[PDB]
Amino acid sequence: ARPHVVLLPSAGMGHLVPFARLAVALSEGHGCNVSVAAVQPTVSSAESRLLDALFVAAAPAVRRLDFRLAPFDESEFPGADPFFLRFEATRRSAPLLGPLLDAAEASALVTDIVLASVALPVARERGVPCYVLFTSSAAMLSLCAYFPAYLDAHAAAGVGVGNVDIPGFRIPKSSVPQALHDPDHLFTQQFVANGRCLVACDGILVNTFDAFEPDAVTALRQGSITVSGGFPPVFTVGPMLPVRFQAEETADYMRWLSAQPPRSVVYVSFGSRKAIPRDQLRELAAGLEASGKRFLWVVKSTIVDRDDTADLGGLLGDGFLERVQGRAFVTMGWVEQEEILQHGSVGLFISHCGWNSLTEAAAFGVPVLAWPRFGDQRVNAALVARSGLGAWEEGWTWDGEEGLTTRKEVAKKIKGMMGYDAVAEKAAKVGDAAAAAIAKCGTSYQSLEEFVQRCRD
Ligand SMILES: O=c1ccn([C@@H]2O[C@H](COP(=O)(O)OP(=O)(O)O)[C@@H](O)[C@H]2O)c(=O)[nH]1
Repeated sequence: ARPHVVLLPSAGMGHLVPFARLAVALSEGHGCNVSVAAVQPTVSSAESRLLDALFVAAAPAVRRLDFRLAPFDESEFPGADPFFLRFEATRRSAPLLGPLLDAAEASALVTDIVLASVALPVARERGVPCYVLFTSSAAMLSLCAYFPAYLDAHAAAGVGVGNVDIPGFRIPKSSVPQALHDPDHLFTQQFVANGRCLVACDGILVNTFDAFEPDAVTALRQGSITVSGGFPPVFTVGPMLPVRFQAEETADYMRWLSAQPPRSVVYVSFGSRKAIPRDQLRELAAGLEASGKRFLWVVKSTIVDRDDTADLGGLLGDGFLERVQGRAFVTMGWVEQEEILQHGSVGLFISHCGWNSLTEAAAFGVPVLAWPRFGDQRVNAALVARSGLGAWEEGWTWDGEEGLTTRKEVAKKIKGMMGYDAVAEKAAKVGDAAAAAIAKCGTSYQSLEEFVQRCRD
């Protein structure tokens, strides 16, 4: 009999992608029936394309479960981004999960970490085991678990964050996610509320492998990060592989990559939606041109779902596009990043250190030039450097900090990463370890097997 696992992803590709990969790992790898609770329509076209692809490619084990949201008035948060508005509407619809869980006849609920505080009580009331999928690194999970206790210790009767010493490394004050400094920030309220409820759930799934973050996983497993010493089991199931889809047309960028020599291309992406200020963007563009390397650069518009091919001329100038025409592919369109990373022609990935991108780089042994921008990115950047996955210049500024990282710094960094043999070798070693972990008898496979075991019981 196939256990029925219900998945509850939050909005955005950062959340949906891991959920989609987990759905396949459970169904194809471990014989589960998986239902993805999905709200229609999606906030963005990429999520909609991903769901449509997932339901066809993973049929019939992976299925759509329609989730109807309670009416939400967007006037409460004027000017708020559509992803946050979808998240808040979902959070308020948490009581509607109870009828959905009973209709689903769920063996277990796997809730997104951002919805955990509201999902867990509903699951608890219905007697359904509730597990949490954490979308970032084990280091971020340890910070998330520890942060409420850290705040409580500093709560004198009658603000911001300093160095956070997680029991069992130090997150320096400049690496703390910027929103956490403001206690009233919406990100901060959810980060604390979700962190507080982690100890009360059945288990936590993390898209990482024990060899990648040995200290963070050990501390979580030992319960070092909580006042009581109690913590639920931690399943290291990463890096989850990309879903196998069938494309019917090869994309131009893939064709362009094929025309380039092995490991000659620097791929540049700052994630699913990060958009950068014109001054930083100019330095980045100039740095790339100055490097002399072939590059594939994906630029994100500030408007969701806008493919602004003409904005390239407005944003960077016609001259830059003209000058780099023979060695670069620059686009504002969505690309299938997982495919690009598996291509032999890619030698370097300049990334924002979003966890999903990092897992993809780790899985394929691609060196990463870490350029963290906000949130968990600096914490993730440190992992890239320590692991040997890539290099991080700590001095480069991030959002809210003064000072432009120049074209010269970018060019030197790119040239060095491409130039030095050790960088590719170290990244390859990370790939080898990740491959060992996800294989049969590997720690990640073992974790998934144990998790499904509990679902069968
Ligand atoms: O043009 C793009 C931009 C992003 N991604 C994918 O979207 C995800 C980005 O998630 P991540 O955690 O890295 O960062 P975020 O988008 O949440 O900032 C990854 O799975 C990428 O492969 C993509 O496929 N194409």
